[PDB]
Amino acid sequence: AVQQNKPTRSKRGMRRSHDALTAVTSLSVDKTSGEKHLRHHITADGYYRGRKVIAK
Amino acid sequence: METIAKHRHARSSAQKVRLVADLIRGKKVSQALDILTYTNKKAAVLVKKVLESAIANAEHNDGADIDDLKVTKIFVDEGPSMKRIMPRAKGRADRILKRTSHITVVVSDR
Amino acid sequence: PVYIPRPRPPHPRL
Amino acid sequence: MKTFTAKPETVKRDWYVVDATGKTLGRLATELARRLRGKHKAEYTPHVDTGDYIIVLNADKVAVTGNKRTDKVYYHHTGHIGGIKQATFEEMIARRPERVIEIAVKGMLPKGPLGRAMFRKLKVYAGNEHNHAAQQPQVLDI
Amino acid sequence: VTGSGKKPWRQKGTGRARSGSIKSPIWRSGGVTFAARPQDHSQKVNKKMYRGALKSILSELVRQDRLIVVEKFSVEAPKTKLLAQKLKDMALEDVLIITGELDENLFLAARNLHKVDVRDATGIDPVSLIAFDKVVMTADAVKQVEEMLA
Amino acid sequence: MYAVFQSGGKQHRVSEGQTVRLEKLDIATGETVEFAEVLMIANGEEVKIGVPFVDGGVIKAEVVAHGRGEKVKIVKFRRRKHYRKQQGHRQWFTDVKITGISA
Amino acid sequence: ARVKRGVIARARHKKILKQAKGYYGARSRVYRVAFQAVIKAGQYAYRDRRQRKRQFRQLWIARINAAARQNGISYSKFINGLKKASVEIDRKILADIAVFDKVAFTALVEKAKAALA
RNA sequence: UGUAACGGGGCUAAACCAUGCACCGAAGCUGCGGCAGCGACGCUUAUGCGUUGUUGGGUAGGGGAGCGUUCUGUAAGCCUGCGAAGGUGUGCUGUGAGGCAUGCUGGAGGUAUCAGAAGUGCGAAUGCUGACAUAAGUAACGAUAAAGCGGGUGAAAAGCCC
RNA sequence: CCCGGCGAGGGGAGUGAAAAAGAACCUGAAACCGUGUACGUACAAGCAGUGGGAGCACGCUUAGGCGUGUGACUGCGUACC
Repeated sequence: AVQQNKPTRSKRGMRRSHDALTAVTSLSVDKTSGEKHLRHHITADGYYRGRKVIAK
Repeated sequence: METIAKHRHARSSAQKVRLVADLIRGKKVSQALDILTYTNKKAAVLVKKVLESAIANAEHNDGADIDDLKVTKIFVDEGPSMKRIMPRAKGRADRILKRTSHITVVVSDR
Repeated sequence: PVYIPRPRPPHPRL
Repeated sequence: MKTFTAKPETVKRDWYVVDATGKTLGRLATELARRLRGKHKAEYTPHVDTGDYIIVLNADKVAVTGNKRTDKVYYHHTGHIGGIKQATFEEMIARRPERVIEIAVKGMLPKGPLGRAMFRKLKVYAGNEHNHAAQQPQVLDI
Repeated sequence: VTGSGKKPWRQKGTGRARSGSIKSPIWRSGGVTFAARPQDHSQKVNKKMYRGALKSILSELVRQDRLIVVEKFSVEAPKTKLLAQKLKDMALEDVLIITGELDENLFLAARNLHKVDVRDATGIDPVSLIAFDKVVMTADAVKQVEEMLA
Repeated sequence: MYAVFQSGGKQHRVSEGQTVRLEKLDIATGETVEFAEVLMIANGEEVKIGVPFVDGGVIKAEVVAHGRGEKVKIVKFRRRKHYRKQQGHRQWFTDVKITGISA
Repeated sequence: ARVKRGVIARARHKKILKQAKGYYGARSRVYRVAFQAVIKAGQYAYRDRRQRKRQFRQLWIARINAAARQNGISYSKFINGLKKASVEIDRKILADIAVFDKVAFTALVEKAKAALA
């Protein structure tokens, strides 16, 4: 548990090298409205596959 | 291009905000908005607010037509740390840190 | 801290 | 003035063929290590690989004096529970004949990246045929 | 130091260093190991050494053309303008007015001037005979200095 | 064309017309020097030695500079024995220019 | 009077970290490691000002031996022939001849063989 | 714990004996140039030597000579709002502690030479005070009585209201 | 004036010699954390240096060596008190 000595800035950087988040960068275009949304998700106004699926 | 947009004393640690800010480096501005819209971080919304402030600054005081605009130099460098006292076992005390972060966005049209 | 406790006894080894 | 220092671009290397049939193992291996190190060139630099390429055909036909054919043991450790493997000269010739010349050159080369770089010059084979005839390796007698 | 000699924590058991009191010079809110005292800095000189030093500095002011022996030296009215004009007529700027008869007429109108100082012939000092550029003496002051130094 | 001579107790292989750094002599700034200390004269027909000071060879050099070398910090230190010494040293030299290689 | 040791400490620390600039890790930023590193580099420089002479001299011997075995003679008999021929040429310049111009070095090898026989 | 009682490759001489010639091999010696100390010396003289000999690894310790900071006298003198200190780099320079000049910030102070007094030079004392790393975005988010849906306020509602 | 929540915070404008003087405020060192440029590094073992040293990118006068940074490889070197 208790360390012998502290690691480096280099060790911290090589540890956090795999902590880089990945963006999706795959935003889709709706058929009717054309608003930006994710894959298999509805829009902010409830559009999905052109049909008003939320009815709200 | 000048007219930078900084954000002093953000209420989050500089590391996670920096990991959010590593997504957009030289990307398009509308693409940066599209990334920060669906990025599931509180720091993503907190830097999207600063990015929209930079867009409004760019279209207000200087060389607009956001269609030709790029987010060049974003960097998040740590700020002051508020001192707090957290009681622990055996009577001893530990001192947690309320960490802040300065978030400077340098946007350019050329 | 204001109060530093008595440490934890060790292996007997007497 | 400042002395001469060779450059890795300016070294003009040459291909060679050395016959190993009927030769003493250690003397031929020391000569091969000397030629792969580059101690015959007058432009030799201890940090610049100036050695030449050597093709050694008929590596299985090398001979040793005395009783070293049935007594000289090639020890190597696998890095495991403690099962040490061993192999004699007769066992190594009959299975992997390049490894005799390879270990006999490698033990005479210095450790490090430069020793492994001058070790890549070595082009031993078991038979008389070599597929490097497009570079014209001349016969290097010893 | 205002504060008690209480130990801040125990001698043993703690992971920190040794601690006897807060007043120790290696601690904060406290200080100097060997503090200074209101001591006397005046050191003793001999009578003959001081008189020989006065003889030596007068013999030096002779050979440097800085000693100007004049006649009776007095100002008419208590005005600094008159003494300034009289020293301007004698081409004198940084002088030590050293007379043998300390009158009120010269002691009043010489105090505001920086480079002009009026001392008594008995209570002379070496630093004014060396520091000031010229030393102008009255002949009666020369007689009194010759009598005092002997 | 290249010659070999001793200047300051060490040999130097020189070509005609280059600036050579060597050890400081008792020579003025605008004074030229001669070297009867030649050890080899080389050409298309090489002149070798069996004796020094071969036949008549003399190299005429022109003294250019009397500068001092780079500062070298000699740092003595003996561990766990309470001792260290610090001493700098610049080295006097002389840059000369060769004006001819005589045969 | 109270003397504040502020500016001279800055001067000494910057004087040490100027020489220790370019070191890995905390050997160029932490003064406690940098001063240590300057001392050890001074020891290494004082050792290497003789070991440079050692390494270049044995390198010159290696160059002369390599070119002599290229011309077909061992090193010891070659230096023996040059000693019998009273040749005062050092290892540095003779190795420099042996690298570039093979004709003069070949004539010098022939002279060493003539003085040896 | 693995060859593991030539360093290793390996060697029937690349082992040993007797003999010889060379080479390698220290910071030892010599060659070059420079600094410091000691006693004599040609005779120069409050001063370097045409020269000569010799010394110069060093703890505890002794002797000698210097550098840097504050303040005082010198000094109501000098520089200075066309730019002082502190900070920050570069380039010279002394055997050395350091000094000199200058690019940038800064904004009104610093001090030549010679003497004096030190709270006079930090790497350590499980040294103290303040700040920031490290472990690390890791444990944990504090009784395993339990939340699910809709509407409302709001920039945002699992925790706010019904 | 604009973004942002009739927030916090920021950017223009203006006051001001100066806002590289914004109430966290004269000057703002180091430790620590980055951003932008140059070089090296994903077959290579160790007080991470020193000496040699190929290559690369920047600048000077020259019509070529230096100035400075990285420094592959290589001999030696197992921190301070």
